Amino acid sequence: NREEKILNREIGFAIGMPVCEFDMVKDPEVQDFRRNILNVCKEAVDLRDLNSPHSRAMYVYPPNVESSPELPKHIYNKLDKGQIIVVIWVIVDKQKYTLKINHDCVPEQVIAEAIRKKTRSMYQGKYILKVCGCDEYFLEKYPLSQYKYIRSCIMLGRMPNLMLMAKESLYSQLPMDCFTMPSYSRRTSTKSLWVINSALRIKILCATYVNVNDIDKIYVRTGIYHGGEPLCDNVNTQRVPCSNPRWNEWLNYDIYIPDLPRAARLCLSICSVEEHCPLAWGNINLFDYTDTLVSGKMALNLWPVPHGLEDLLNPIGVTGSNPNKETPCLELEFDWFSSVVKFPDMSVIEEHANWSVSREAGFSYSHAGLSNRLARDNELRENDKEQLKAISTRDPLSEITEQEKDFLWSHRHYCVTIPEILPKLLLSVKWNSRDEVAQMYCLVKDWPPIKPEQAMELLDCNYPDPMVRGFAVRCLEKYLTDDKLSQYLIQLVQVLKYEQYLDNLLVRFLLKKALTNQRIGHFFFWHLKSEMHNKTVSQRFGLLLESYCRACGMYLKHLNRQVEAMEKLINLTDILKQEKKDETQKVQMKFLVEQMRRPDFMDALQGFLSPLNPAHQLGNLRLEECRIMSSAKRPLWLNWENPDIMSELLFQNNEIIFKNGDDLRQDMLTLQIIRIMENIWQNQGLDLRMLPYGCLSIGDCVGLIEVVRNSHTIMQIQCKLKALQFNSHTLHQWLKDKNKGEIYDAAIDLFTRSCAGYCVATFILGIGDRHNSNIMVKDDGQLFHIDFGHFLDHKKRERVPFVLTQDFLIVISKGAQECTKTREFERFQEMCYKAYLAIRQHANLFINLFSMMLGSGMPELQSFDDIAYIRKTLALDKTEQEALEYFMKQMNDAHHGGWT
Ligand SMILES: CCn1c(-c2cnc(C)nc2)nc2c(-c3ccc4c(c3)[C@](C)(Cc3ccccc3)C(=O)N4)ncnc21
Repeated sequence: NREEKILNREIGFAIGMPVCEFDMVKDPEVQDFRRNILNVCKEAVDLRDLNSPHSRAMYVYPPNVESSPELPKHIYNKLDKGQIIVVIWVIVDKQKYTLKINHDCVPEQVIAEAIRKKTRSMYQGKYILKVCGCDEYFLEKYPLSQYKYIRSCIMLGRMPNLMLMAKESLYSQLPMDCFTMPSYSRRTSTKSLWVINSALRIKILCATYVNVNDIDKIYVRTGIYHGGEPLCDNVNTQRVPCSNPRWNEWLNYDIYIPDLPRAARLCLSICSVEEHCPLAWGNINLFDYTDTLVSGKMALNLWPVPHGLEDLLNPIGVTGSNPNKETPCLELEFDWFSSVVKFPDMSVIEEHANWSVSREAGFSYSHAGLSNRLARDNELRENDKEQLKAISTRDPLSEITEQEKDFLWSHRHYCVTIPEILPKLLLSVKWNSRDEVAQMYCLVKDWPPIKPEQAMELLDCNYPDPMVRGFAVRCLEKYLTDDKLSQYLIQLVQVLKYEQYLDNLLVRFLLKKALTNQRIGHFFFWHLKSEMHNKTVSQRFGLLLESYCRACGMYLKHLNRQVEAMEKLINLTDILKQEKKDETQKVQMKFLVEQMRRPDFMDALQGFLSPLNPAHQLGNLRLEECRIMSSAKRPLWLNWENPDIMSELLFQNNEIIFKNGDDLRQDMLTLQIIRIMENIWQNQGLDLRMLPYGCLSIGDCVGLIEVVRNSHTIMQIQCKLKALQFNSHTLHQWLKDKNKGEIYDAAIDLFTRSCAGYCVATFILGIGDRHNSNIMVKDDGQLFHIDFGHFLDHKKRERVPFVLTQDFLIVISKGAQECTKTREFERFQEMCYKAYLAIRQHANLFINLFSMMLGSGMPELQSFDDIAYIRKTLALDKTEQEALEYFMKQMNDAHHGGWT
């Protein structure tokens, strides 16, 4: 118990709330989650001790690898006859050995060649390869070029520097995990829903804590929903004065109880009124986590309305009671049937489905004629098959008419042969019919596997059914690589919020992965931790974090170092940002330096892992290199030395901007999308180099941004001394001065290509207007953008954010005055055309990634109408050639010529 108490304190520190707060929660779903989730913890720990110590090292230092071993053409073409030059260092004093080897050599073979080289100058299974300058290892027998560091080196024409290291020197530094099961580990009739012959009704008793002025009459609005879809008409109570909110009114709903789907929810509000306004809203699950239909009395504390939403109900909103109990509390009563009513078992559901299928297969021509949702097997023509195929290739937010829905449902057995149509078929199901839903379940049960990218759609707010979501998860388990899981983790974390219950298949999958791959676990922790201030999710996220922190092993202690460092920076910046706001930069800096040198602060702010990338060790702070930036919120530009033995080879100092006051969630999302765009272009042989620098939200409007070394804003360059006297050639002159001689062409090429990428990316995403201060350029010509605080339809009709002025065209056309009518500009135009269509071809991915972020509280991504902006910029309703022409016209109009 002494050890457990010490652990609980550590967990409490990591999560920002004491573990005893979870102990006090009475709700049995909460206590069941805490206990039942521990088998995932056990399973993970068993995987980590399977082939110890290798398996422990693989957890801590997983291979940082691309999904596909196979290289593109333009990557392979960088290799000298499929061979790579690599430098292998040995500590003995630092001895480099330069090897020329085949790109697809395994680490063991590379090590052998390094020893063979060292031999000539005058075994293999005792060593491992480490990347020089950071804590990344090549512990697994992949092709060398599949490691991302290696593939990145080949792309950029940089020399790979790897360090030879004894296995036992690594293994020795990996403490043993001793996972201990916590204390909490040790802990009428029953009738089917389908037997209850009755309509649905619910009683609204009264509201308490209804405090108001403006407001005159009020009523309780209600509705039965499956996701965002109504299952019957809404039902209002009688009108009442706000000074006495009592209704005592049974509402009757147009739905039979046996037809209630598993994820059916009651969505209600309190409204004032003719102009109607909702004062407070709340949703609840009609079945609980044990499959029991709610019965008896219930008190629901309601939530405040968010501005932007003016609709009367909020079915997309969170489900469950407000934790703040000093809020409008509506009391409700459900119907009682002398018995516990439970949702039926799968065997009962399957039997019903088989009964229906058998029944339908016997239907005559004339019977089938009675409903467009019925078809006969023989009738299915090739023309119907083509129409189905055509419906399947439409994007996720393309409308499916009622006629198409009937059509899809009637040909649901054929839809099995085109399994990517599943999302469209599922939205065609009558979710208020048990006859249809039972058959949908049996189709889902045996549905062929779909790609993870397609499966992820089925985890958004449009697909609440647990069988559909379970199918989605099975697809990720079979087909989602750790690489792609890392890439889509932000979205996968967000869709946890749409789960009806704490314990579910998705959260079990994510937790297992977080606890078997520490690179995943790190960001899993930080994405959860960053929203613990949000009361609509803090319980779910807090309990999930608890379960992670109990089983993640030694990394908990490293996370607590990061948490303490961030907490010290939050505290310092809060003080600057309140007590010294008015003071000069000089005095603020004097205060900051004095506070950071206090030995407790100094120890907390040095010697820990970068939250932006835990492969990067942050050593001693260089206070002389730190500064408070001019910007409004007083961001800290911070500089630590990299204490790696071979830091000189990667970077000697790690520079991070810490910012306390701005919401960084949209930048973080935009940077993720840019990286995904870049990856699509690279995999297609289209080499447009982007710069998706690190950005991590760590809390409520607090986060970290990776500094891009040796870069400058456009303004600085064209400022020089010089505005009325600005000259279009100044930027070209700068780059040229920086790239004299044989390299000039490489710099112009890099500028051109990077420019094309950002032109296309920013137009597609509707990013905030570009100007000379939020466009930056590196010495080598790489152009990139910063500050992605705005996106999509943020103006309110499609803007062009990145207007190529004469400055940029002059660089592209190598100094020529008439730069719009040149060869270089034509090749640049061609790059933009290819990039644009390449993204159009992957439009469903981008739509789905945005759809998964809808239930986040990001101000410019509130509904599917915001996402519709992308449908416009990618011209998805148009033809591919019509889309090209549309893109050309937007560029043409914005540039006043050039694009035709
Ligand atoms: C890639 C991320 N990144 C950002 C950035 C910030 N905020 C958001 C939301 N996004 C991106 N700024 C970045 C800067 C940068 C910004 C402003 C600026 C300078 C550098 C200098 C040149 C140097 C300086 C002086 C005093 C204090 C600090 C720096 C200067 O005088 N003003 N350099 C690299 N990378 C950046």
